[PDB]
Amino acid sequence: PQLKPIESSILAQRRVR
Amino acid sequence: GPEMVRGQVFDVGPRYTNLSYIGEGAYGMVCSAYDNVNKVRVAIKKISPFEHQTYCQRTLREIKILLAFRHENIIGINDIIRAPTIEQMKDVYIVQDLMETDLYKLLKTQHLSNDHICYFLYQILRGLKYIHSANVLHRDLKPSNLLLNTTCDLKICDFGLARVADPDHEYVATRWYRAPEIMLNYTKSIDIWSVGCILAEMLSNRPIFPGKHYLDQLNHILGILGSPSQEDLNCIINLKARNYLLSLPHKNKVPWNRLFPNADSKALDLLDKMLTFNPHKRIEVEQALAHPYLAQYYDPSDEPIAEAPFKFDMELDDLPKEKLKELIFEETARFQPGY
Ligand SMILES: Nc1ncnc2c1ncn2[C@@H]1O[C@H](COP(=O)(O)OP(=O)(O)NP(=O)(O)O)[C@@H](O)[C@H]1O
Repeated sequence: PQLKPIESSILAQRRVR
Repeated sequence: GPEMVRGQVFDVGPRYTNLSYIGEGAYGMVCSAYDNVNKVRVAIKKISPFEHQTYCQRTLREIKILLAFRHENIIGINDIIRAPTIEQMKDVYIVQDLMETDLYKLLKTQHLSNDHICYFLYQILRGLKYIHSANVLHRDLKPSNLLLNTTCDLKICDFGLARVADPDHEYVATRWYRAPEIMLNYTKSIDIWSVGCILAEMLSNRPIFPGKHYLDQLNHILGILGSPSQEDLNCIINLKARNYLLSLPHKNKVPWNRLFPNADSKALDLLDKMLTFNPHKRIEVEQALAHPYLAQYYDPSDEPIAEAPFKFDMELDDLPKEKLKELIFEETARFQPGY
């Protein structure tokens, strides 16, 4: 498949904050 | 009315339906299915271990560890299906969360951005930190053992070869991810080498040490790292292969920038510390998380630890497969009505 942005990942979302 | 997949009975219904073949694996076929009770899609591994002691061993360990483990980056076991009596049980069906693919499959079709490489690496180490806190060694880490979603969520799977770490005390198609000391000399260091190898594979889309056999595997590792400095020699216990290494012609270290010319400098530096020949000098899991390559994702407050160590004191490779079948029947009983 094709990878979405890293920001689609929930754990990654907790990183951006 | 048991459902069939490629001329193979999958008896998972009525709860699980709409079976679709995913792939083949050790002793068993995996399918996606729909769970009609919880209204969710799952993966189901059909396992038929009972004719082989070794297979029984891997099944029990896997079930025991995955049921004890709770982590975001480690696959869980949702349910286990088997016959209501032990004489009737010829198969065990393991239900897990359905993941879209695995890293091995992904790397065949696709080149990875250094962004995705970095984030994938963080999850591997984050899962591994938990594993090592329980004082468990995975021992099989490789790309096919890393499950993925298009949302870039990663989970570690296949704990069949896992065991409690001890200093100190069976195949496995590939030696590609196995630490040099395994060929020579167990220890947490051997999982780090594996992760080092996986990182290298995400970089070039190829395995770094694709040896064809025992000594060829060594020659591959040595073709990259060069001949050991000693201190590596003489940190070796078995003296039969020290002298074997001494009997080997000299090899030059290939600088990590000549290989992987398109790779992050921070990544290469961390790669270097996972791939060190000496296990004692090799970087630990929590240090690796703290490496500047991972600074973006590094958060020790959100990187959970096991509540206590995992316990296998039980007999490892010795037990008769009939007994193992009894143990597997007992371990899966909590998924049965009337337990
Ligand atoms: N939870 C899952 N979700 C989606 N696919 C899975 C899942 N678990 C395993 N698979 C797939 O099933 C196939 C076989 O892997 P597996 O079932 O773990 O057998 P194996 O020999 O135990 N593990 P492996 O050494 O990686 O092949 C692979 O194509 C995997 O991608």
